[PDB]
Amino acid sequence: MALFGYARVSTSQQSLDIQVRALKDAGVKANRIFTDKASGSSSDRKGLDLLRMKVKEGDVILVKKLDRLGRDTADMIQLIKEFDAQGVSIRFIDDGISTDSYIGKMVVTILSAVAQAERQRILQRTNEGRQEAMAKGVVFGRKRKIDRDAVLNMWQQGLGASHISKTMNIARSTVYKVINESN
Amino acid sequence: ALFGYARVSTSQQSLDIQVRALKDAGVKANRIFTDKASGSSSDRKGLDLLRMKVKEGDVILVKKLDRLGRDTADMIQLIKEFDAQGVSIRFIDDGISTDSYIGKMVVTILSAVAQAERQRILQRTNEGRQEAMAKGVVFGRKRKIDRDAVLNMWQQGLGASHISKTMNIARSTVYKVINESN
Amino acid sequence: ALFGYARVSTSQQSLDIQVRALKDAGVKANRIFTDKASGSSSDRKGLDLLRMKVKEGDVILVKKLDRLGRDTADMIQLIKEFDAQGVSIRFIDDGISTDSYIGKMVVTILSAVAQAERQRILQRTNEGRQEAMAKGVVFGRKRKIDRDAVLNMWQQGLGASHISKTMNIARSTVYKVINESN
Amino acid sequence: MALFGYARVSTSQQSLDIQVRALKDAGVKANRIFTDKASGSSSDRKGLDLLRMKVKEGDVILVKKLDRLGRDTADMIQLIKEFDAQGVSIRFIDDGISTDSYIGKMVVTILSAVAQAERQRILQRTNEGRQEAMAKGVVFGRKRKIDRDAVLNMWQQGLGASHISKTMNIARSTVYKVINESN
DNA sequence: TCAGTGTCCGATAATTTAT
DNA sequence: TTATCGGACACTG
DNA sequence: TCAGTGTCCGATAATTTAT
DNA sequence: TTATCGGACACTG
DNA sequence: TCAGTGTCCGATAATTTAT
DNA sequence: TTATCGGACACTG
DNA sequence: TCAGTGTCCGATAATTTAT
DNA sequence: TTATCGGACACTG
Repeated sequence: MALFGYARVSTSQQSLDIQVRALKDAGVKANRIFTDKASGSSSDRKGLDLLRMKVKEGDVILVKKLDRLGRDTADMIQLIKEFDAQGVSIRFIDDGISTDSYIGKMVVTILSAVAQAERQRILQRTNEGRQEAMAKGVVFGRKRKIDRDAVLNMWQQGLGASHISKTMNIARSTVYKVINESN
Repeated sequence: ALFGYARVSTSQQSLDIQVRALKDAGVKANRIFTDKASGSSSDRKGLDLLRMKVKEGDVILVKKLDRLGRDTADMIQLIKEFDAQGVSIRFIDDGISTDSYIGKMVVTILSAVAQAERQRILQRTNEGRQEAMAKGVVFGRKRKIDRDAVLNMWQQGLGASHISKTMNIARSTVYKVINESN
Repeated sequence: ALFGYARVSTSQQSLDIQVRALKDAGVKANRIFTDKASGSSSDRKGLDLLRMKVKEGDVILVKKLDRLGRDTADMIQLIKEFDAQGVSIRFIDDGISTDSYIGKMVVTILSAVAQAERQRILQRTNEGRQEAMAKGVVFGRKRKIDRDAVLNMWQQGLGASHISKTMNIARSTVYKVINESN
Repeated sequence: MALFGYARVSTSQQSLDIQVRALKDAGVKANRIFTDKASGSSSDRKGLDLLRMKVKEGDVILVKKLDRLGRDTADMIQLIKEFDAQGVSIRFIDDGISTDSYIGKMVVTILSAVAQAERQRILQRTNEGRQEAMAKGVVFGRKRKIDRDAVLNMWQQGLGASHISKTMNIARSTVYKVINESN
């Protein structure tokens, strides 16, 4: 009954807001909502790490979808098991299912398990996608901003780099690089 | 390299059916590994060892799901581990293996369905403890010492470092029989 | 308005335990329907009747999944029929209901898991008998008629009707004992 | 392996090609690929009907994803029952499994079971969707086309309905309804 | 009254492949 | 995944 | 060389309740 | 669970 | 030769709600 | 889900 | 009124194989 | 799966 929220994001679609509104619509107050922008690091999840420090027997954490609490089924089951012993349950808003009962945890598991397999089948199709596009001749990576014909045409003209980097507005690091590559 | 694993938790120590089934499947005694729950923490030292002696390409065998893993959490981790190591599990009766992605899923599912049905039995077993507990069924090891001779000889005056020598019981139990019977 | 349903398929006709559970659950005996599968094609009249006598709002109780249904297809059908008719099923031991969307899914999954486990047991039993027609083992009902009193009487010049009257057996059999003992 | 294909479509996204492509890519001849586009009417899947009349023992039908062959899970489980007692088996490309074995069927069943659940959950959100908009004020249905301020302005004037529906290009049914509906 | 050149990374910024 | 940015150094004179 | 008396746990052994 | 088995202390006179 | 009038559908077409 | 077409009827004058 | 004789099934009871 | 009961024929003279 001592309600808590949790929201998480992993891509450009930082609609963390859309998550937090979903949380507040469900009666969780800003007071006890915990956020995580997974900066792509091994496991730098501060928000959560702070959530399990304040919850005590009685409380109920809320999350919007399954694939938020946990990246992978193995991790997520441990989390639930911990909490359970601690005396706290998790309610999933969109899935409309929850950890308080036994057939509850069962469904949760069954559900994220079908997720993970689907997740992985996509991951493979995405890597082959890169191969039949990479060998195809498609170009990957940041589009080139710099007018390089304006670097060659300025160095072959006598002038030194420090000068070139100031008149044009770019780092000197780049100027020399542009030179050594065009041989 | 093929490996076996068998485990037991109750009086039905047919570790033999398991160990035989594994042999039939082609596992040499040489690499079959055994554990038998004494009811301690997780002194599954036989398992602990088997996972030391495995390398990329090895395959472990087990007769049924609920052997390897007690709870689905513990189970999934063990596979997550073995998998990283380059090793797979093939379950004989359940007829599936951690070999593929779908494989793992079906394992994960079946244990999850098991744990569930296994929990309901526990709570049912427990509810039944109470419909015979208050009914009047006595619990414990059945009494064996003749208590109509311990109190019959102590009240006569004979010492307590002598009555345990006449009969065949410990000196701890004579003082327990006297004190408790008030 | 509550209803019950119990069913039985083997010697363990503890059809009572079921109806005790359905009365302990709060169904009036008025509303507890019953069937007992002889093993014939499909003679479940009790159900046939129940599904005629229920209206929107009613709930049917049943003790375990594997009662309402032999196989998972039938199982879903029954549910579907009831569903469009304003009635829902509640499985006791299992502790789930066809009340909701998730509700039905869970049921479906469970039966599917069960069916697989069921067809594996069938193929094992089926290899079990096969591989035990190599040693003994003697199948069939145990012989009762004194066959050493039939030959012993027929070689004595006596005729088959006499032998059927004297020993209280069928003339069908008199000849069969003989023609199957050369 | 008598190979066969099957593709199906239910919305504007009639990318029937993508499916038929997937099938050919997987190794079916157009010679044995079969096609159905539902029109929303009761049930008119004449294409499948045809194919299950032409298969025999040994044959294998291919399909791109689960939700193509079967609408609801019973209907799905029944086709398979039919096909099974016939000596055919279905392979699902993207889901990477087939009715081939016992465990096979189980997985198929479990998966569509999940599908149908999450599909109904979507559908009820679509329907509470038209409610946070129905009572919000929005008007549903076809946009009104007949100029009504010329039907009533022509009727109080006195003229009969028959003359009203002949002058303006409207059916006499619509005249009466418009009148009876607005007073 | 120190100052200019050129090299070598780790951060940071935009970009592709897929449901 | 490739591009640029901002600095840290190690040289020269 | 007490030399016995009395209490107070940590191991084991035999049991019960249920699929 | 409850019953026994072997001890370890902490005191006696 | 009705010949005009008013009602009550089943079919179609055009629309909105959403992942 | 609401807006129109075409008809099918059952009446009147 | 035969009156007797043998052969060949379909239904059930008992009994096996396994969880 | 087998063992047996009650019969339904087909034969028998």
